[PDB]
Amino acid sequence: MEAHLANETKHALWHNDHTKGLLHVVIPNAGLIAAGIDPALLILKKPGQRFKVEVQTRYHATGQCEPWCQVFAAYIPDNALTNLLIPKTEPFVSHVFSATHNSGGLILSLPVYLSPGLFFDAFNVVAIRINTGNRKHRDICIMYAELIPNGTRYFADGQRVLLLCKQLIAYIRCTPRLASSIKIYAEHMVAAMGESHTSNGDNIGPVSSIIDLDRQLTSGGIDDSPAETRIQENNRDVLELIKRAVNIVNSLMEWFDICYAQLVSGDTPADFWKRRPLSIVPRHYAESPSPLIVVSYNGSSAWGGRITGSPILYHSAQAIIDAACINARVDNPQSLHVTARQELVARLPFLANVLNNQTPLPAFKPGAEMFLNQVFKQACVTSLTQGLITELQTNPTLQQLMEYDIADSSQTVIDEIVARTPDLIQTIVSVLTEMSMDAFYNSSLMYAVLAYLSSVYTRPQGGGYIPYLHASFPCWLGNRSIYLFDYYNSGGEILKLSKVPVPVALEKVGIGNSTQLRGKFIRSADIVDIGICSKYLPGQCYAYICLGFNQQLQSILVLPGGFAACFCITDTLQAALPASLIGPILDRFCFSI
Amino acid sequence: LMGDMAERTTAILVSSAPDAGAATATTRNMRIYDGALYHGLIMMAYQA
Repeated sequence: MEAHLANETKHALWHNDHTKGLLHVVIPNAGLIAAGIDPALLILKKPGQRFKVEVQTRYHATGQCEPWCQVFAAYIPDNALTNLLIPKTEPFVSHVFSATHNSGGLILSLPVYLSPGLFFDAFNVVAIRINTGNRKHRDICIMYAELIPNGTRYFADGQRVLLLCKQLIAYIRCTPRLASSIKIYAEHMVAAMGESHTSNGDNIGPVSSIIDLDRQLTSGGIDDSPAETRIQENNRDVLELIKRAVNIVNSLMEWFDICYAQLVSGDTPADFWKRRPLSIVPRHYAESPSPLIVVSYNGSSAWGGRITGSPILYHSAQAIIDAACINARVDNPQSLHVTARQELVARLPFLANVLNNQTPLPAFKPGAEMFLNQVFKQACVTSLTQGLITELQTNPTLQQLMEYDIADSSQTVIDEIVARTPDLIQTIVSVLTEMSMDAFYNSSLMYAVLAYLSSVYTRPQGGGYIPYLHASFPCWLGNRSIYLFDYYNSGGEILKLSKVPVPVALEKVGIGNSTQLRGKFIRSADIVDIGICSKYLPGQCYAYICLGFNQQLQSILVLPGGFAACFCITDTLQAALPASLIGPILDRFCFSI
Repeated sequence: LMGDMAERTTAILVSSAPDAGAATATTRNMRIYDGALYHGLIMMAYQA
């Protein structure tokens, strides 16, 4: 609550560009149980990772994208509700109030669009980037309908403050200290709230005051709308006239604030807004039982605030569409009349880019990146296996050619692997329909392939392709420095063995004639979690198979046994996959300064 | 009794997780492979 408040000055200083309105959104941490990660490494533990969260938009057949947003936040464990609701009293912490097992919380920035032409629909999905493991990141994807539900909770917040104030008054009165002036002024203030409410009723009435969320997050969604206010005022006028007819024919916290400042002697950001009514905008879902509570400032003319009059309602954008749809009893606007299309274009300027049928795309699928990358990886792996099998079929010479450091007593089994090349390639071909597809869908190979295509088609309008931070650092100018080796066993069955590839140095000795390969190593003084598989000798029950790739999509076989094939698949990908399949890729993965 | 009868027994495999008393990140990675049969029939004797 402190970092966000400190960062709010950037949004406060903004005067122009009203299309990005920052607001406070609280995301419950109930879904973190299924994350399967360590919560200790998510707030403050071993600094250096520099975890960041980015927010980006996703358009549909229009082009362009938002240039991300540099925001960050931190979690808070151990009953965050207790320390965010009750004012901070760490020097004099005691048994104050009563609550059940609470949870944590987080604050996320989500820009909103405010303008005379407000409009509202559900066609945009907000993408959230998390700097964690790409394997089962456990992310969420929602449309714009949940972002703006057009509702607020203004009446339910009144009773919440009453329980807290009664509890604090009881706590103050329970200790016999200070002087009788505080007691007498508290009694006078209590009596001033009602004549028969206290003298003939009760002063405090603890009865069953238990801090719980039962009637706060259930009802009160649409209660202060202008139509509801008109109905309420009409009902109150009717009641007033009925009372008048029946009669005609029968047959103020200044002292409290001063005392609180004197006693607590400490302020928290969650106390200044308690004097004014708040707004709650929950948006729950069946995925996890946790409402998405949203708090909006009351002292500013932001979304949901009520300080000068009617707030933003996001209206005048649905009745016209409904009338157009019901005019011809056809839901699809594409098969409507010319007059309806003209009216829709005139009323909605942003809808004119869909009728002209520009930037064609199959249907409207914002979440196409997953299977698009899956198809690209499958095509690349099939091209690679076709190239390797063709080079193996057209491989000249036989057995070993160069020296190779092989022990005399261990060379009797080295040739066995080489003699089983048809079996190995058959197993590789057959494993494409047996191995799981969730193990190679977020590896470094797809990222390197995507970064390789960044050189071609550098935006329709241009761009220097200069990222700020947290980008493809290993793939900046060339892939010949960092290699990716995958270790697989031999025989009639091939399965994944390693977890993360480790680069292996390689050099050529001979500068002509029969080239020789001799791997080397580079001493690193920045990490110690390095496997010993790369440093293993070629002997000791043979070795693995390595197939490196450069920045030009050139693969060099490093299979032991004097066999080495060099094939390029840079032109096979373009032939099989045209340039019309990189639409969303260019729309999303692009940035300029 | 013969009017109402069951069909067969089903087997469900479950897992286990260690206690959350340790804050080490390695405690959330390991997982001991163990379980028990669902509605199984085990006899405490044998027939010669």
